[PDB]
Amino acid sequence: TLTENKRKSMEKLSVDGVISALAFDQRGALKRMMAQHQTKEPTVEQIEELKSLVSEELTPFASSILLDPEYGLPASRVRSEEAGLLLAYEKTGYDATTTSRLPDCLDVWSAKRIKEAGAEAVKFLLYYDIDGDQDVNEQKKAYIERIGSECRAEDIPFYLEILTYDEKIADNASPEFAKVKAHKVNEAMKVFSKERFGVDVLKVEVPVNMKFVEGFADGEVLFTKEEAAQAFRDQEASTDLPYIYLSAGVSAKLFQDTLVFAAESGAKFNGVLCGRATWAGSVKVYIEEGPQAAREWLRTEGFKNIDELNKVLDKTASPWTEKM
Amino acid sequence: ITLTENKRKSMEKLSVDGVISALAFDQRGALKRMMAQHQTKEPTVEQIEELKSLVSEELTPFASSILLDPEYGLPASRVRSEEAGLLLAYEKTGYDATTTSRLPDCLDVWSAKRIKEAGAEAVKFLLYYDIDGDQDVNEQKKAYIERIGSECRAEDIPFYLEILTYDEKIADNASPEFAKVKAHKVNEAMKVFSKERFGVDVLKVEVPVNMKFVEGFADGEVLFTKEEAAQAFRDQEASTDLPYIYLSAGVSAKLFQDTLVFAAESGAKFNGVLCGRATWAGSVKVYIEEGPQAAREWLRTEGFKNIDELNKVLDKTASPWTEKM
Ligand SMILES: O=P(O)(O)OC[C@@H](O)[C@@H](O)[C@H](O)[C@H](O)COP(=O)(O)O
Ligand SMILES: [Ca+2]
Ligand SMILES: [Ca+2]
Ligand SMILES: [Cl-]
Repeated sequence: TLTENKRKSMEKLSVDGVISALAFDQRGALKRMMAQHQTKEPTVEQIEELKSLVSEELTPFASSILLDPEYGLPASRVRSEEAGLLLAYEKTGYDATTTSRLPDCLDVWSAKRIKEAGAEAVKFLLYYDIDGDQDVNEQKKAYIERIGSECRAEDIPFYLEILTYDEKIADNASPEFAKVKAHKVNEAMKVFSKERFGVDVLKVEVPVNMKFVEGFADGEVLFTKEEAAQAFRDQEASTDLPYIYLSAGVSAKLFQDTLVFAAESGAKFNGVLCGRATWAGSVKVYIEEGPQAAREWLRTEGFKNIDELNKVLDKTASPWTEKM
Repeated sequence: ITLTENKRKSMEKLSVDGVISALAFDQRGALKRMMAQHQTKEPTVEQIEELKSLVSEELTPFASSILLDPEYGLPASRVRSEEAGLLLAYEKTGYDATTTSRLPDCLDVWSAKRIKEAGAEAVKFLLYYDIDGDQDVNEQKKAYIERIGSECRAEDIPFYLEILTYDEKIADNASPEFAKVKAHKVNEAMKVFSKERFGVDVLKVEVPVNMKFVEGFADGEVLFTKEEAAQAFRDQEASTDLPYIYLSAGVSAKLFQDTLVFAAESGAKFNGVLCGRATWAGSVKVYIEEGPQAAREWLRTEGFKNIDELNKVLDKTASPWTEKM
């Protein structure tokens, strides 16, 4: 059940019920990427410009774009007229001296202001360990309730992004984390699918680390294909809400092969909010060679990434208009 | 200007014939400290919760509603008169005295949804505001109130915004220095948060004057004539079209009551009060020292007399909030 306005906004973010969205709200993550190629700290102008370049060159090929309000408003104004807009509402990153990873809204923003800035959706990122401290998770659930209520009042779709972790596992790329990932992802989805959180779309990880799956793995194999497939069916069984996948910065090819595997396995996912798998290469070029070189990278390599993704989405994603 | 069906029903449960006679008892750290004064042991959760229940049970039959804190006040809320509405506070108490920003912060495991689920007919939130303060601080404060106002719209529960004014550069808001600017701080803060975007249903505000410096009411130095004081009330009435009620903290019951009369004479159309310590402060010493049954007897006699006298004054001074609809 969508209100008239939430439905209109979902339509502006989608094509034929599929979300082929471009993600560039990266801030903390962007900065870590930029640091690989220069000693100097990134300036505001540089961040704004790279976002604007990606927006201008690639949104003609996306149903919508996700940007951050801190650096991304100029970029939002040069997006394709056919592409919708999501704006991020959370502060970037988390405190690495504690395990709680508590969420925090941008200080001078509200769901109302995000709508006033021309967004068709509010996006919020929550770090969640289903097995973690219960009082921490109580605080997290309470915080999402507030945001869900705001979005109900402002009549703007609520896109909740969940990134999972384990309080006691330092590296979520490790085999140790791979072994519990499906549990973390699928049980978190089940919680945040509860009516009281007011989510319209879940933006989630695939429930497997594909690098440890038979046929995809280049080293140790932790899972057969059938086991991986069952993780995807468990994910589909964990919600009746629309959901879309994030890339997590894997290779464009691995992400594409994952979508194919997801669909074959029985996951009726409704699109992607994909960023780095598409544009990651532009960061090095932008820093070393500058804006025009980056533009040319975007028109060629960038386009090729997003075009190949779109072809894969076309044959793998399911429309959210059927979740209704 | 307008109320949904459920917000209107809730407002009616909070009032009597359009007048809010609300009993305030969301005190936390403040209440605990009073308690200490009368006894040796650190006050217990048991004690803090019990006094609230006694006050709630014995005095809410004579109030239109009661304001409680979710942290200690839920048991007290459940023994309130069935004819009394409930407001629950949503803010963390106090402020960082090392800084001047006094930023607002909601209780960590509460939401407007949870407040409604706990049986409340209103969400109360206390904001400290200096209209003349740091513009980025105030931008952050405005964003925060927008969020809560949106929550309350979605959960369809009245939003009561309490504003307490201060100056970043004046330590004592009881000083003559603050008195000279208080009308400015109060009235301009009301103008800000009366804007539609903040979603406020009722403002809970200070009287726009320190009556202790007004001619006729002052024991010492006199800063204002009666006419100057009255103009401040008329300016306050003109600062909002929303319902608003007065908070009493800072003055004696007798002076508060005299203030209500002066307010009405001056042309203020206030819609009630949120009155606390005046009404039950006396039981606190009796509860700690003579036990619970003694407090119940104090509340039934002195306690009733206090709230009854207040109600008699409200009857001749307050205006119904339905005349603002
Ligand atoms: O840490 P930051 O600086 O806030 O940004 C990265 C982080 O939010 C990620 O979760 C992305 O927002 C999301 O995954 C979409 O990007 P991709 O994963 O598709 O590349
Ligand atoms: Ca449901
Ligand atoms: Ca399902
Ligand atoms: Cl207190």
